[PDB]
Amino acid sequence: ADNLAEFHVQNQECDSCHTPDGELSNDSLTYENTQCVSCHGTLAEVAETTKHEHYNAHASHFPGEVACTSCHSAHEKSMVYCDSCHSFDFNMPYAKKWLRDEPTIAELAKDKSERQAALASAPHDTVDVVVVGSGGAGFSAAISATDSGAKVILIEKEPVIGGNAKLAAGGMNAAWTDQQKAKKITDSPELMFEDTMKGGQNINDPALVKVLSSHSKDSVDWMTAMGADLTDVGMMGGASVNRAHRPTGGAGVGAHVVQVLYDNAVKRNIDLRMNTRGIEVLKDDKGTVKGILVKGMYKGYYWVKADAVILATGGFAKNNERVAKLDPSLKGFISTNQPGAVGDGLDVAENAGGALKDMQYIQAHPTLSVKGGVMVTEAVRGNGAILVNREGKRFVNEITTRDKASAAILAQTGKSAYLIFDDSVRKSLSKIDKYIGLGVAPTADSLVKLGKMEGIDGKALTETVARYNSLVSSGKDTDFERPNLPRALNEGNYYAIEVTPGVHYTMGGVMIDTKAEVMNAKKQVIPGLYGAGEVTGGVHGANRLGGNAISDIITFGRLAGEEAAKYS
Ligand SMILES: Cc1cc2nc3c(=O)[nH]c(=O)nc-3n(C[C@H](O)[C@H](O)[C@@H](O)COP(=O)(O)OP(=O)(O)OC[C@H]3O[C@@H](n4cnc5c(N)ncnc54)[C@H](O)[C@@H]3O)c2cc1C
Ligand code: HEM
Ligand code: HEM
Ligand code: HEM
Ligand code: HEM
Ligand SMILES: O=C(O)/C=C/C(=O)O
Ligand code: NA
Repeated sequence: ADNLAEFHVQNQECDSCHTPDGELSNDSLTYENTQCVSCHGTLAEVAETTKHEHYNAHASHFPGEVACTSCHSAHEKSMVYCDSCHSFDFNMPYAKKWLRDEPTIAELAKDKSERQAALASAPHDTVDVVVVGSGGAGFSAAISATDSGAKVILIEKEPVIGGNAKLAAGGMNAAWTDQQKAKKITDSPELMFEDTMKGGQNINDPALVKVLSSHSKDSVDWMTAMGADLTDVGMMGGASVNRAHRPTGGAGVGAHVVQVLYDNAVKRNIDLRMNTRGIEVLKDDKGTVKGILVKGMYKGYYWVKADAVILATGGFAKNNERVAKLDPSLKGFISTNQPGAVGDGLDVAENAGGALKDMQYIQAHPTLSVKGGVMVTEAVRGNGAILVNREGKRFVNEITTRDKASAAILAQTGKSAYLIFDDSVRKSLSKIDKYIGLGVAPTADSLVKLGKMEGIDGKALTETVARYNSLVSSGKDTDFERPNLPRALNEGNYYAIEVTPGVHYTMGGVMIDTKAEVMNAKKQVIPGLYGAGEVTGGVHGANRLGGNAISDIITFGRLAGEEAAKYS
């Protein structure tokens, strides 16, 4: 067979997968995927037949109910989604190599003829609010608005939910939580505000940072009330105290928060549409929002009539061409992002009249795994790991800001360094077991041995760890001034993870006020248009602190949903 449908139709009728009229149920292919499941079982049952010791196409870290058509198309060869970040040994039937080729919004001007037909038609749906993007901010805004009594449609251009938020690991910052108090941490919204402003080099909009710090506990409470576990509180770079919240044991905050949000949206019967891209915000004759033109992958263009549109589309850190124009020093770097994080949501915001700000500030995460090409959480360092160069020495305060850590790593021999930790650090953060499972954390029972395996001066590394453990024991790092020294590296075996910087997060984006209203260049509100999450600018100034983006998307996502519902 040349394709999956041809294979099945050798023994099956068209309606084994299709509806009675033959029309595709919707752009999520809901009915069609139910038929795959009726014969093959759920994703979890299929995964029992495709086990590999350390990986499995059908049982991943992605949250929500991943549709089979996310990777298996019927009438044409299709791509494995995991290939966008990993290169696992897979043999999917009718596969084709991963290639992301998505037209820009500007390029979609070529469909002017089909777009005009869509716009001349009646709206396909008439609702109160449309949320664009199924990352943490968009689910938060959909739930919030629905809970306030608004009828929402939440759209997502990708085949799978959660954007980059599902990838988040280190935590969600918040101050003065009940969770901190149970771990005996003392903090305050004022101190979180202070750390954030200083970390962003005072470029941050202070009114936006006040919303971030003051709503932070409430956002933690809201998520927890919805079923989230945010009881583990760790340290991330640039924070005066531990305030990065995550599930018990140090599991990744991201996939968990998005799973909780999805489950809550499903419980509320929120109309969620996959493979549906927002293209153009429509405005009436007085310039207020009247709806949005969308492009369904399977159904074509159509528009939704609504009072409000909430853009929650994420950043543009996968788009190296846009990134290099703004910061030529990041040209050619690998990204930590999902494949659709290219900034089309910003183009939608701008075409609607929204202005952008702080676009030149682009964050590189200092620690991408060289071997795996994926982000290694900063929580590995916050929980006690050090960084060594190939000479087996420390060279930087490992919990300094991201700008300084990336430069210090790139200044080392080979333009990369190694995270070094022991079993005490490993046991303190369960996320570390995920790097070991990926095969990117070689181990040995001595540093001399570990060094020999990874090309690190073994005898200098041994000395380096003994010296660092002495500083931990005395409580002051006189070599690099790391202000938090939580553990000695002296339990069990040792591990090394080769790391280098990668493009991660875009601090700039659409200008919003404190009600998450999108504004134009004259600082005028565009009635009905909201923005929330990494697509906005002004919250994080020149450098975002680790943990502050998950805090931002919940707080601003929730706020946008409530304001949009009220506006109506
Ligand atoms: C690997 C990784 C780990 C991280 N860890 C942390 C952490 O621990 N703490 C922290 O503070 N931050 C962390 N960050 C950053 C944080 O995850 C993000 O900034 C992300 O959660 C922002 O969420 P968001 O909702 O704004 O956007 P995203 O979660 O990226 O979701 C936006 C969604 O919009 C969809 N979309 C985009 N354009 C359109 C369009 N035109 N039409 C329809 N849909 C569209 C995208 O496909 C995407 O699904 C991490 C980021 C990454 C990449
Ligand atoms: C889009 C929907 C579906 C998906 C993604 C899917 C997936 C697949 C895949 C990848 C294969 C292996 C192909 C090969 O080896 O070349 C397969 C085979 C098979 N499929 Fe499907 N399938 C779908 C729908 C269905 C339905 C509706 C039925 C039954 C009515 C079905 C029954 C089978 C059977 C019997 C086989 C052969 C192997 C076996 O006995 O399990 N599939 N399917
Ligand atoms: C000869 C039998 C079939 C016919 C005539 C048929 C017809 C079609 C048509 C016309 C489309 C495009 C619809 C549109 O763009 O609006 C489509 C798409 C689709 N069909 Fe089929 N179909 C058949 C068998 C199957 C089978 C056996 C499967 C699953 C194993 C399947 C699953 C799908 C899916 C998932 C889509 C969405 C796009 C894609 O994945 O290719 N169909 N079909
Ligand atoms: C319930 C949902 C799905 C169904 C029913 C389904 C069906 C199947 C089947 C029947 C096979 C062949 C297994 C065999 O050798 O007998 C297969 C293989 C595969 N599928 Fe799926 N699939 C689903 C979802 C997905 C998704 C969402 C992805 C990607 C994220 C994916 C990627 C693959 C890959 C890469 C292979 C080859 C596995 C390997 O080489 O280990 N599938 N699928
Ligand atoms: C269904 C698709 C995928 C599969 C089956 C898969 C598989 C895996 C596996 C086996 C690991 C090692 C730890 C573990 O067992 O979970 C891992 C880790 C990781 N993967 Fe994926 N992957 C998928 C897609 C992606 C994509 C598209 C991205 C990036 C956008 C990504 C980002 C990461 C990261 C950052 C890690 C490090 C550990 C963590 O943060 O949990 N993965 N993946
Ligand atoms: O877990 C991390 O290293 C990423 C945190 C962040 O981007 O805030
Ligand atoms: Na931004």
